[PDB]
Amino acid sequence: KTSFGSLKDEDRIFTNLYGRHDWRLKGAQSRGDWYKTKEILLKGPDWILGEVKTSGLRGRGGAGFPTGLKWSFMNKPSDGRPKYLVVNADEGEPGTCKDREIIRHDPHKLVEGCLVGGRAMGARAAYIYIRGEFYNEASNLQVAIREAYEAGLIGKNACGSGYDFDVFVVRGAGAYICGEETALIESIEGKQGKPRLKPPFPADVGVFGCPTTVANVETVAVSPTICRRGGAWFASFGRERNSGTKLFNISGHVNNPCTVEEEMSVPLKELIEKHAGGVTGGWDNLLAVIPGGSSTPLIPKSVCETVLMDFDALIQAQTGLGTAAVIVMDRSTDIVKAIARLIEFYKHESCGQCTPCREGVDWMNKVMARFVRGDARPAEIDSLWEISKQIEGHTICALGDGAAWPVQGLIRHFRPELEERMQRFAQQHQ
Amino acid sequence: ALFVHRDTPKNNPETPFDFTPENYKRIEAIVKNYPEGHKAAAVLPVLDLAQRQNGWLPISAMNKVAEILQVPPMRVYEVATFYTMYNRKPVGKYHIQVCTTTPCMLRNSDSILEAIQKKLGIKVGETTPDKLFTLIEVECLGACVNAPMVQINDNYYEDLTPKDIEEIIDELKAGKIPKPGPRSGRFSCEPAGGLTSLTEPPKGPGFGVQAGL
Amino acid sequence: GWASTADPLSNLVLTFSTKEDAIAFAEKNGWSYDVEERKVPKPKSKSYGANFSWNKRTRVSTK
Ligand SMILES: NC(=O)C1=CN([C@@H]2O[C@H](COP(=O)(O)OP(=O)(O)OC[C@H]3O[C@@H](n4cnc5c(N)ncnc54)[C@H](O)[C@@H]3O)[C@@H](O)[C@H]2O)C=CC1
Ligand SMILES: Cc1cc2nc3c(=O)[nH]c(=O)nc-3n(C[C@H](O)[C@H](O)[C@H](O)COP(=O)(O)O)c2cc1C
Ligand code: SF4
Ligand code: FES
Repeated sequence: KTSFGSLKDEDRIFTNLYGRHDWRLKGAQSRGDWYKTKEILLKGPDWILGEVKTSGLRGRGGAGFPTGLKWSFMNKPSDGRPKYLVVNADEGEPGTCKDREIIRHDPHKLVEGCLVGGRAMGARAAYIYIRGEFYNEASNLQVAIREAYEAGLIGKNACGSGYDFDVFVVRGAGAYICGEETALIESIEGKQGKPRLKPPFPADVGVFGCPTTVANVETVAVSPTICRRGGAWFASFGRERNSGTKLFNISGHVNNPCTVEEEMSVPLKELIEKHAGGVTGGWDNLLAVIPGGSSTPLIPKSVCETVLMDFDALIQAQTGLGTAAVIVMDRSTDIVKAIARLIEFYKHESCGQCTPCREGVDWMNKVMARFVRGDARPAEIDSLWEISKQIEGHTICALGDGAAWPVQGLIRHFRPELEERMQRFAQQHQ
Repeated sequence: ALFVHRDTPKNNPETPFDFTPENYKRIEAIVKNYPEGHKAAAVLPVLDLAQRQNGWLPISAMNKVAEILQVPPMRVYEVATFYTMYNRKPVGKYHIQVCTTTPCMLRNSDSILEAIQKKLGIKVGETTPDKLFTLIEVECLGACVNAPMVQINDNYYEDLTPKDIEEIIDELKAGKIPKPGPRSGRFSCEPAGGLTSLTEPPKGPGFGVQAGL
Repeated sequence: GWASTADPLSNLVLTFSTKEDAIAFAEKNGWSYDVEERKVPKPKSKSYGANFSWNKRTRVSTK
């Protein structure tokens, strides 16, 4: 297959994405959830890991790490410490709202994914770290967990397999930096949400010092469907090493901003013109697209024509798939103001533990405010580029890279706009 | 906005605060949710529960949480100052938070901000003299496809115009509670031009199950 | 109120590569001397994972 897209409704992972059906246990069990889970738990953790890694499923958090190897990292005999599975339900990245829909309208899929993953790596329990803002979603998730507990699906002797598995929900307290796995682990332990240094990896020392595997909501909820339908069916979609389906949140300057499930290698133009109803003012009015949320750089209208929405094609285009969050800006947008607002967001959401991000992101915030106002000189522009090269790769966590990348993308694709703004300010003020 | 504390007469360690017995039972359940020897992992919910009893956190719930969890109070101070939800200053009855990040700014959230500022007669970070509304600015709240959007207390009000947020403020001032949903035609996140996907009924159990399972 | 002295060798500091050269120079010039051995730091055992132990007292209360 060379052309991708137009996914049929029978192949969608997340049926009832929009909440049109019952989200409770009766409604979820009638859609195929919680079906033959005992066979999955009894066929073996190695069988589950093999079925996961055969499908070519990658991490849906944004890193794109292969989840089969990551889940098999902690598939080791115990040394007296318990093992833990942790679900990352923070979703603080701008443009990304898919996990909210997953935990609001399909919570039993998340619970079954927690059980299947915990059996896959021998985890004692599941700690779902939900966002603090998502109070109603957390209440719905706890209601579904209570329904699963009452029906005997989770808890002592889960689904009649002899495996004991608990599911816990921990509410956050409004921190974007707590979305990253090590900072999330420290946040569960009742400390400041400051990321750890790897090594040690969470598979060796994680939450409470126990071995821990942190996985996204989307990459957990697909695993029961992986075990039931099979890995080859999931591998049939998408290109090589880009297999499966993806939840895309299209927002910004579009006709119909929406969350939709589609294939992995869909062209961006086809996806926007089909599911979002096209951008405002037609495709000739498009200025820029951020394809993977605020952590990824933008691409201009020329790049957007023949780009595929998977990991490899966007890495080739000097960007990343990220969380598959398409923010669209038309030609009536002050894009420098948008990038300055993104850098201000990164300055306000920064844990401040390590020096390069803590000073540099504030430095880019000040110089991008000056760039928006035009009170700068062109020789600063390359200097700002160098500042980005002093943040990317020299930080504890990846918030520094995710703050340096939008500045680099904005500079690379719109240096003439910034130079025109600076020369206009110099003409009008001197 | 200061990250240091000065003993005001209304905010001091001698300010009376104590948990209600039902809140105490909730605290016991929360600390039973965690393994033994790691009781400090319950610092994050329990302290928040104290705010849920008061609406704000003086430095007497900080010391009480430190006392009932056997942790030093400096760790509780670190936790309360690090996270943005913990109100160390007494906010009004309805804490309006307007998202002004780039995906919400692209859909004209500043118009909502100035509409609320004109209706309530206050500024960003100010409180009404009746102690009813507190208007501040927040980052992305995870409903970017429903931009523009505000959050009032625990509820989300999305897909708003200035008229819709004025009606929300009018309903809140009258003593009622509105419906926490998008103000447009769509229900949660579907496209406004009808369902572009998931139109077919779901298949049900046993569909596509591989052999040997 | 300045600092006056009557000792000429007050500012004399001599640098030697090893201890034996200093000992030979002191014995050659006839100076009665004392020598104290070099104190090197003992090699420590550092582990970043020890800050996140499961049952040991070396857990950090904050980071
Ligand atoms: N989903 C979201 O809300 C956001 C996602 N992102 C994206 O996430 C990524 C940055 O996040 P990270 O967690 O730092 O990604 P990545 O550097 O860490 O690694 C992903 C996972 O693989 C594991 N891993 C990688 N190499 C390993 C090895 N050799 N041994 C053992 N484990 C190994 C890590 O422990 C981690 O669990 C970027 O791609 C960024 O675009 C960025 C911001 C927000
Ligand atoms: C600053 C920052 C914030 C992050 N926020 C989230 C998040 O909110 N949700 C999420 O699933 N991953 C987030 N991540 C990515 C995680 O580090 C990690 O990749 C994820 O929890 C698990 O990835 P996986 O899909 O491969 O299992 C964030 C990363 C960084 C650097
Ligand atoms: S890069 Fe920034 S957010 Fe990440 S550890 Fe360093 S200071 Fe914290
Ligand atoms: S950008 Fe406003 S909710 Fe995400």
